[PDB]
Amino acid sequence: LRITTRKTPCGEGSKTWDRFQMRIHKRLIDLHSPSEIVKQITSISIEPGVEVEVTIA
Amino acid sequence: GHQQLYWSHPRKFGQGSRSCRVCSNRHGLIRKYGLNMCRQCFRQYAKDIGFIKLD
Amino acid sequence: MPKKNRIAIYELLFKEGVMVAKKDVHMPKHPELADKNVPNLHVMKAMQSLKSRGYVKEQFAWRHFYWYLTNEGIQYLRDYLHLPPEIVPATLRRS
Amino acid sequence: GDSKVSISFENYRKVHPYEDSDSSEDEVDWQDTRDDPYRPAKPVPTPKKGFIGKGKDITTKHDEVVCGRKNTARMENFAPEFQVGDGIGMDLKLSNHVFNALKQ
Amino acid sequence: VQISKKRKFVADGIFKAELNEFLTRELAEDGYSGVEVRVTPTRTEIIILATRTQNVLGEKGRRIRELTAVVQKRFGFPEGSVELYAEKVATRGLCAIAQAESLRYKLLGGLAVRRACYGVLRFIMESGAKGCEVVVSGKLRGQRAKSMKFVDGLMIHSGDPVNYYVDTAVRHVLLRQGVLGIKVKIMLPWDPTGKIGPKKPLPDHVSIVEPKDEILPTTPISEQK
RNA sequence: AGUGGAGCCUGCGGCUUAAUUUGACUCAACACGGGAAACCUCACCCGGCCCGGACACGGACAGGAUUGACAGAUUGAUAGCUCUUUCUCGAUUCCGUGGGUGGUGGUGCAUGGCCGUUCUUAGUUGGUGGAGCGAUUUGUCUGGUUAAUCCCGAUAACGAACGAGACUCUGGCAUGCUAACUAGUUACGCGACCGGUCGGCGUAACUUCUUAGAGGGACAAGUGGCGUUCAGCCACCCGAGAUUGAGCAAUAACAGGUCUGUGAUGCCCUUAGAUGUCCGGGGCUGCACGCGCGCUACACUGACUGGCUCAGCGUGUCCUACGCCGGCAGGCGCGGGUAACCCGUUGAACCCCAUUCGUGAUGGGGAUCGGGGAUUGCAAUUAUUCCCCAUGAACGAGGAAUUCCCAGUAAGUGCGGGUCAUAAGCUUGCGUUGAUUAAGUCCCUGCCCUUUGUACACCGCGUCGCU
Ligand SMILES: [Zn+2]
Repeated sequence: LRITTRKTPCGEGSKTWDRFQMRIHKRLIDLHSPSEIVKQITSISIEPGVEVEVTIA
Repeated sequence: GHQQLYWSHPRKFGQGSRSCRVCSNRHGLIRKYGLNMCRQCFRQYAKDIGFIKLD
Repeated sequence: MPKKNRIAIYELLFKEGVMVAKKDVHMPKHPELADKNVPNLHVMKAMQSLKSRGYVKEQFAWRHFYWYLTNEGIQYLRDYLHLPPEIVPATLRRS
Repeated sequence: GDSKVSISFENYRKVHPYEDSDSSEDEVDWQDTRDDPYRPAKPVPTPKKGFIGKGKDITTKHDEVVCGRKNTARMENFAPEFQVGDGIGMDLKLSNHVFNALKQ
Repeated sequence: VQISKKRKFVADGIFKAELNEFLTRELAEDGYSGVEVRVTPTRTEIIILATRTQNVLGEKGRRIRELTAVVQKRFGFPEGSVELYAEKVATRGLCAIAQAESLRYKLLGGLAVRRACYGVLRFIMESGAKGCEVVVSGKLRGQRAKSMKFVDGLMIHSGDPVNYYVDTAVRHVLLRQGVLGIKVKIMLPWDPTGKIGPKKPLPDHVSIVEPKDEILPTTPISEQK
């Protein structure tokens, strides 16, 4: 996610720009098991800043 | 003003229906990715939102 | 502003102690007062009428007024709606 | 003490099972309390008789210690280009012969 | 149908910005440090970091109730899904976000600028930092706006280290004459995080372990073990 | 390669205008204020609407304080805006005294923050020790060395810290590792066509191609010269690379820009025929003329047409595929995609082959102008755009002067994003094609740096007049 912006909040300077970036990494991990196991695996190792999406069938 | 004629102009099309969610100013708005933030209040909250000037 | 809106706003105030706005005069109505047809301009100004009376505190952040109830403001709604004192607001229920 | 290229004495360290012992982990917090020296004295109105107390513990008007602390506090209201130091953290009894020169 | 991942992560950081701004607005005079939002589908737990937790809790725990109900009513997500938890900072002096709001209150209380700046300065120098600086700018002693600068210890002004060692925190204080700006740059130390300091050292310091003094050869000895 | 010579766009001046808001004026303003403005924007002008005047005092008010209002008159306006019409509404108030709010209203020479500039430099500063009463000095150099006060070595100095460097992101390399039905190949089978082709179909592997994480790799490493034979400098082997491009950027500063980005802001001005809010219209774009970027060209190394054939950032709940009607612009239906799943194997342009045009202001080049068509929008009048005929003008390489650039560079060429209801001649990025010269200097200019002297001296403004 790349957003370029002017540094100057009035537009008087030497036309200097900030290239702000967000980097999003995506992971896909697949299992083949009944749905009660994936819940107890996911729910224990909860870590902030990393989030989990669970799709069933 | 009069009730029937105070907001009689529709406010869906035109940049006057779009204001920054921080400073309510409408010049220099970043609508990319749905920030809707002013370009001058963006440099204030860039570090807090999760933006890093890597390169 | 009519008194129907004045009573409709005051009913929500005591049971929770929290109430917000969007600072939009041309807003048609306030979303919290659902099925009441109370425009938010009347809400924000009639609520501001209690700011100068010392019953509430302002805390403004990003186009949204935020308010609390003073201990002296609790009794100001107990005689307008004539709420008898054995009922408590949202502050005194848990813990 | 502050060099980048540094030496490590790890091999000479003998025994360290519990490194985070609760002796060096003292929580030093004195700012928001009333124990910080960097706080106003809440000044008393000026006595008319010129002294406080009686007997041998009569604290007089100028009272060189008190007047020195007062002159330090009056230094704290100087020009922004002036540099003072840490004159309240260390007890600085500064006299008028010196303070008036610095004020000039 | 849900929000796209780009706008999912943009709108997540804006929620972390408005809440932080509001908590600063309210608890500027309470020692508020920061916000840690941990997202749990049952209830999202917002841990507030403050200096004195009894002030933000208040008597009986009444102040945080208004806060959690306001954030219930404002951000649209349903009630029974947010849990506020006020907690003390691991090191109050070392965190410059909580510290820079203390000097603002000290100036607002009527102190002379230089004395309170030395108070904050020596408190955070004794707190354990390798170096710190405070820059207060404005109309200090006149209609002419001079600048005041207190530097001691070390500082790293350039290089990736300036992203995770110094803790820049700018604040505005409102006096009778006008507005004074306060910058407090506290550099974090080494000794990896037992609640203090980042893990990796400064990307220049090399420390060399002295050798174990080995046995010099005297006689070829064959010992069966 | 241009610019300055033409045409056009845009910005700044002047000239007009009711207003043609506004700031910025060598580099360090002039396609800048994300400032490509139908309303809004909008500050400006011409006119209306409302209190959205909190709170305190006094007066009015229930035998009404009032609000809203159909029909007609007025009115651009189902503008009770006012009059007639008399219906509503139950203190939600009104009138003055106080002072609060709202200001894109004044001061960037009262300010914060941010940004720009000196400077993308080459410095800045302690501790201990030596000298001097002290100001002060050595350290911070004779010399050599480098992009670097970067380093060597002398040495009353020894050691440091900030800056530079290190760092972080990106690029070139891994047939070693990790593992892919939301990526790809091979094999087999199924076909389809004439042992070859299939982006045409499915399961076995598999990670070379594609992804993106760890680890590795490059250090003046090795060799030959130069060297105060130290520090390091030229040349060569091997290697993917003997090395790219950015981010961050010290001490000390500037009356540099911003109150017009903020519910940042001190003194304020105004506050009910308002400098507050909203609405209608206009204007910011108006044109004798001047000054800066930028875009098209001046034709043959070209233009037209047909055919051929390759990307990369990177958006998208609006992006769009496919089918049908239309000459285009467009319109209809049915789909997918909240996303390496769909648009898309992103059949992009320049370029490659063939035809025609052959030095002609020529078919080069399309400024100006008429007519029609479609879309977006309440509203295209000041042509918003896009499409089709027609009109075809200056311009034939540009005076003085001037800008930028060393290798996937300059130039040529198109794609994406920002602005966007409608939109790029701007700008931020991205690939594609791909050079010439030099690898050296103070000749211009600018900035340094060392030494020596060093804290506006003198000779060359008058005549007359009365009290
Ligand atoms: Zn934003």
